[PDB]
Amino acid sequence: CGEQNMIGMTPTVIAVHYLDQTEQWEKFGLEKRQEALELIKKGYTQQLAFKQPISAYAAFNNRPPSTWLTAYVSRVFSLAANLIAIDSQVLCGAVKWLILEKQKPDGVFQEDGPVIHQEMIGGFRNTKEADVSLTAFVLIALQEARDICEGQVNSLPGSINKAGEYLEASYLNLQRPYTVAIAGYALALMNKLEEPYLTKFLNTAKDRNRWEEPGQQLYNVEATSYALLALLLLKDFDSVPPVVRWLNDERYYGGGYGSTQATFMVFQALAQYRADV
Amino acid sequence: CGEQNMIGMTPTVIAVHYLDQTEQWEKFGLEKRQEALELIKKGYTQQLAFKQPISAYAAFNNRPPSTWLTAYVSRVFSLAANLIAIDSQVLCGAVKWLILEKQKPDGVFQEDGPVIHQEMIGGFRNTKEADVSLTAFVLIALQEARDICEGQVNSLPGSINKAGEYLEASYLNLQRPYTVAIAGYALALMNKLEEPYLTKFLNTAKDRNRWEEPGQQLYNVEATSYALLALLLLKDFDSVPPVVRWLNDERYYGGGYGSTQATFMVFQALAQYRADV
Repeated sequence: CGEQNMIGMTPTVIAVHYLDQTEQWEKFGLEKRQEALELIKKGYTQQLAFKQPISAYAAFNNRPPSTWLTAYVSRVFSLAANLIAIDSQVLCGAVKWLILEKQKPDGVFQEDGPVIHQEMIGGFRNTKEADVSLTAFVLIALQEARDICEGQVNSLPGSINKAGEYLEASYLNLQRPYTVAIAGYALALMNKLEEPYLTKFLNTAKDRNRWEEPGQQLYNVEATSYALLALLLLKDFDSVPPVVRWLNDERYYGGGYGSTQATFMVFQALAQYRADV
Repeated sequence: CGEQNMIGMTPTVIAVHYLDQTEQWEKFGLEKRQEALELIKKGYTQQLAFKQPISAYAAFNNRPPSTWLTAYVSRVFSLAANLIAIDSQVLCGAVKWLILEKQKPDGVFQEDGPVIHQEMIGGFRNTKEADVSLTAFVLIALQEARDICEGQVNSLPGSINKAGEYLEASYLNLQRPYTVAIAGYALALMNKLEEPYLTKFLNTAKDRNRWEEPGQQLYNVEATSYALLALLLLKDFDSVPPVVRWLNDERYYGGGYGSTQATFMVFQALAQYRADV
């Protein structure tokens, strides 16, 4: 089904990205990379079977589309476009649908068809501050789709800016570390993570190494990974080592029930850290 | 298919085991355990669809059975029998088939139907010393099946001892750290890891923290995890901390292409370490 395929695909996509960006295939085995790529190609192809005529996705072709899932497909495909051949008409069709059907005038993205596999959406599963969680998530996916799709979808910069302005308007009153972290990264992507929003972002971390909610280990890995990406964009390299250390000590249970966002984000964030430093 | 289902199942089975044995659900979220169990039940049920009338397994019901895969199903089901209800007639039927069809008079187990997914078998994929790799692997699976199956299959102790005597006969001449590690654990399970075999086992490790082959990160996590289980059986607690530290620093890429044995074994070994110490 169209959700599980993305669950299945995620760890290998982001493992190949990480090994590539950190240049760590000698220890891993460079002869292993091509078989990993073949698995990513199979995942891509299988996912196309769940693309609806609208270019959006759901678990089944008969199920009404998920905003979240469509944006996750955009997130994964955008990154995977550097590993395997991906049809921009498929990727950018999903982008177009997100903006033209699911974004409200205030910039918020709405989910009309929640995913079945609620464990694959990370901290968004806690519905507190959900309009921020989802709008930040979709904004980041759209930002990641810009390289390929900004030319094909000229509604894309305006949609990003509107989502970003919503997040700015919402940021100082957020109570969740998860939301301060993911929206923090969304704001940093548009160079809006400045005072007074920056104090809010930094003050929310504990022991200057994590953005933590109680009893939510995998949400916290995911949140802290978004925070790390923001600190890197800020070029705040003084603040990075404790965050990297904490992340490397965490169990994230890749391939395990509920680990999809934690897996994607920890490896994305740790790869960027080596790239940058 | 019957291989991929086991690939899919593995991380959650061993995550639940690990969280249980180390009593770490408060930080993880105890409300998450029942949904994980439902996924394990679905994996079990789906695997039964690939049980052939012989009680052995292959990727497809039309494919001749794999010795390796059947033994892996025995390994996973034996451990999972403590988490979900498993039909002993299914588990012990597989045990019986392994012993009555695939074990030679010298104690070695033979693979007549290699798995398609060669990435899921860990260091056995390197075919050097393969009769030891496979015989140790199957011996360990059979040992793990004893709680449930020794009463149902009274050929089981003799089969274990014969495999163990083969490993003893083969041990001092092994050249691979992988094989010294997995066969080391097999020998320790039968209290045969004594001199001169013990010197061989210990001398093969590097920096008293790992059993390493070049360019094979995931084989090395798997091997070192088997080594850790052996050191624990030896009650050699002086030798354990460096091995635990090294394992906790490794990337094992759970859910990623080629990670199945590394995922099962690292969490099995780290759970036993907390149990024991």
